[PDB]
Amino acid sequence: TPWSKSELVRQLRDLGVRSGDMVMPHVSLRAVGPLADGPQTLVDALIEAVGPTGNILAFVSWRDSPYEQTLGHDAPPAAIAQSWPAFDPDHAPAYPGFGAINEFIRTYPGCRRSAHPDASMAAIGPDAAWLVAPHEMGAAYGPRSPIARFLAHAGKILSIGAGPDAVTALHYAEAVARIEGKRRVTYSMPLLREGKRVWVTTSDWDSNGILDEYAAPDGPDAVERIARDYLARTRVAQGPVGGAQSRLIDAADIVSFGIEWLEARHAA
Ligand SMILES: NC[C@H]1O[C@H](O[C@H]2[C@H](O)[C@@H](O[C@H]3O[C@H](CO)[C@@H](O)[C@H](N)[C@H]3O)[C@H](N)C[C@@H]2N)[C@H](O)[C@@H](O)[C@@H]1O
Ligand SMILES: [Mg+2]
Repeated sequence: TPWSKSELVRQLRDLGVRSGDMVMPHVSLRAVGPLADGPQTLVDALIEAVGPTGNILAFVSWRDSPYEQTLGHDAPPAAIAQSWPAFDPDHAPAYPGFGAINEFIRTYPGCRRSAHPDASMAAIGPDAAWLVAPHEMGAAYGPRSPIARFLAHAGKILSIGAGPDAVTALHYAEAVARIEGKRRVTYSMPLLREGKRVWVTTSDWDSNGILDEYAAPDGPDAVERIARDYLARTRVAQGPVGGAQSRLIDAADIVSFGIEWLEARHAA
């Protein structure tokens, strides 16, 4: 029998979600199982669990980000440059590969959306505007990004059937780690600026692996290895949400652990 909102809310409370919390979810809907009214049921449950003073932050990205098409070029290739749609935060769909729940989150009434087309973040709650801006090219997941503010805002990472590789916030640890050999990428995104499409080319840390040994396409990347180690070494509330094994992680703690983990393994 499909899970009801009420059942999910009680499960979230059992896991340690409290009214007022700042939560970043990572969800496998297949692990959760059928929901009374589909994925919206879990969105509604998350919003009810954090309450009217709580906040939700999600990494939603963009279905049509021209990342691969512009990667490694000093400018968007001509055919891309001419016809790609500008990123419109009000209308651009979420990237399906990071979770089907994210399109439900970003279309929720009052949801705010960050301006970085590839790293785009969606937030619901009284602090949503403060969370989502600024979000500039060159600051995808590190200092000055929504993740940086989430980490200063008592953020909790709510992993609902998701693996250790899913913990986006650990890209912050990669950005700030004082280690040699860090990989960077260059790409171009089409932004809206006063109603006009403007191509912006930037470099940033490689979010597919901060060092060569973490950058195999299949992984494991550093995020995965850090989070696996962390979860083997830390008390973290665990329990079901729907049918999914779930965990509620203190974001500042896991990111601090990850900075230390990288700096202990790689020379400065
Ligand atoms: N490296 C191993 C990891 O790879 C993916 O996760 C990474 C995405 O690939 C990145 O996405 C970027 O690169 C994609 C592929 O080029 C583009 O499509 C996309 N627009 C870009 O934002 C994202 N920023 C960080 C995320 N950790 C898998 O999901 C994850 O399970 C696995 O551990
Ligand atoms: Mg508040």
